[PDB]
Amino acid sequence: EFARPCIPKSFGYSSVVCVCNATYCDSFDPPTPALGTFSRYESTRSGRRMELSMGPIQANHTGTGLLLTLQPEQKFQKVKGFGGAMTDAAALNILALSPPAQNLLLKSYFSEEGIGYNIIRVPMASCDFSIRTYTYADTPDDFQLHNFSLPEEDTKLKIPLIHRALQLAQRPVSLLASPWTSPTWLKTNGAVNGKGSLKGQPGDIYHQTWARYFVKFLDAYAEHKLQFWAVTAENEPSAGLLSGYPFQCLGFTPEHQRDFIARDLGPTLANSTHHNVRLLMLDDQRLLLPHWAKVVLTDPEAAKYVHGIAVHWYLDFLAPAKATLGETHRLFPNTMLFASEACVGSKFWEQSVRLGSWDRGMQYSHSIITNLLYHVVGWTDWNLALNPEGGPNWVRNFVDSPIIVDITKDTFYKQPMFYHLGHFSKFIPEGSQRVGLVASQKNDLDAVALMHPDGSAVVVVLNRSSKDVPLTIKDPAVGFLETISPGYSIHTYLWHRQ
Ligand SMILES: *[C@@H]1O[C@H](CO)[C@@H](O[C@@H]2O[C@H](CO)[C@@H](O[C@@H]3O[C@H](CO)[C@@H](O)[C@H](O)[C@@H]3O)[C@H](O)[C@H]2NC(C)=O)[C@H](O[C@@H]2O[C@@H](C)[C@@H](O)[C@@H](O)[C@@H]2O)[C@H]1NC(C)=O
Ligand SMILES: CCCCCCCCCN1C[C@H](O)[C@@H](O)[C@H](O)[C@H]1CO
Repeated sequence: EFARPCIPKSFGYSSVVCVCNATYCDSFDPPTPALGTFSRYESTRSGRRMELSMGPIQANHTGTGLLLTLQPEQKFQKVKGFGGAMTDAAALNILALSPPAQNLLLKSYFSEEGIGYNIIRVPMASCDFSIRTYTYADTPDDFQLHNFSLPEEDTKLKIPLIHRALQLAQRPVSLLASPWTSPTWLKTNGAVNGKGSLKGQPGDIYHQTWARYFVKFLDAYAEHKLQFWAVTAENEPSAGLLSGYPFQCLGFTPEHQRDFIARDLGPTLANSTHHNVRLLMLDDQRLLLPHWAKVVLTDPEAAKYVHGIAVHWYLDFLAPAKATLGETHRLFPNTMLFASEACVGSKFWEQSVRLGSWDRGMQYSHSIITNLLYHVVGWTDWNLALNPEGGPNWVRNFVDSPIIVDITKDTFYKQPMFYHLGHFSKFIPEGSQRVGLVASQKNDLDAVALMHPDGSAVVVVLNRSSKDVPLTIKDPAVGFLETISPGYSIHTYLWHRQ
């Protein structure tokens, strides 16, 4: 409960990382405020890291500058929350630190003294961010799944770390499970990767067996006293449609997904002790919307089992939000939209890890604001931690992560992505509702307004431009916040409307 500042370090990129070790990590002062004043948290490319300041709320405003007006009566989605993924690679990196440094990393993410993550994505067995290739049922032709078992990657690594995150967290934490591959003996191609789907057709022994695997997985985590909020129907089902797909995948067309959900996965979950665990469909690029939503959700047998739609961010440049997220929401407003995976550095021409990249931070916060403005209820980072190479990864498919672990130094680095994510996760608890926010003029800022469950306000303002922008936020209940959005900054504004 002590403020400790960022120990900045440059690696020659646009901004700094914050250096943490066994005895030091940047942290916040204890809560907290007074009515008629606002709190501002600010992070800048120049090096400010979620720094707290306060200001007055005035009764009047005059000027022709930018005005952002809250519309608290204009109510949209409730927020599920924010988090990242406990992959094999993340677990290995976290556990490579000395235990005191491990605790500071886990606190950064999961503690109220950090950034208040309340979501953890858990791969069901191996993915690219694994050093070995395994499923939970590798013994061939085990249709009864008698040899389904959790290996050490779960029992020694992932599960104990998840328990530690839960113990650190004040907020209830939600777990999300997603599979990459089924056992190879359930697959047309008999391999964890490449083009291939489940054998046969939905409703059959292979599909009933795969659905039961999900139940066995939830059974096995429940033995270790962990319960899931949600599962996805498959990670990136389109990937297994692609010739030579280089790592674990399982192909589904949207019709295949529809019918597997309707016949096997939905009923098998609903008839299990795990009937309250929610099912998210898609878990793939938003350009697949609204088409995938139409195929799955217009079939009433599938629709009755689908709680929400999971999206990944990787091809967002191909997929304007209004045409995809917006249209899906219009058509299916009762089916929540959830961002389930994102990372920078995964394009083949990109440097995997750019320590201290401001651009990569702005990419996260711009995606988050844009998602929230188009009805999305949560946003989930990929690997919680990686090494300086962006690994480990058995196919060398290295990417970036908000926290980079340097084993030889018993050190970890919090990147601008961490702080950009924290501008949301720390200040937007589960149950917050996105409300209206209108601009008086054309502007280059990204901004979103939400209402906390206690009625207080939160506004995030991202300035991706080089230019300082003075501005005023109007709340009809309280008054005006006179402020400024510096070039290359992100601010979170908090105030009580009491
Ligand atoms: C873990 O990370 C912390 C924070 O960076 C390290 O503590 C810091 O160590 C610095 C020295 O490396 C201290 O800096 C300086 O102060 C002196 C005299 O006042 C100046 O002349 C000098 O040029 C530096 O600016 C800094 O005060 C200290 N910060 C805190 C809050 O403790 C820590 O280093 C380890 O502990 C410190 C107290 C020293 O004993 C270090 O020699 C020692 O390495 C980091 N841990 C490790 C293992 O690197
Ligand atoms: C073939 C066309 C390329 C389209 C881009 C799709 C990129 C997906 C990125 N990918 C998602 C998977 O869920 C993770 O397992 C993987 O680590 C991550 C980054 O490669």
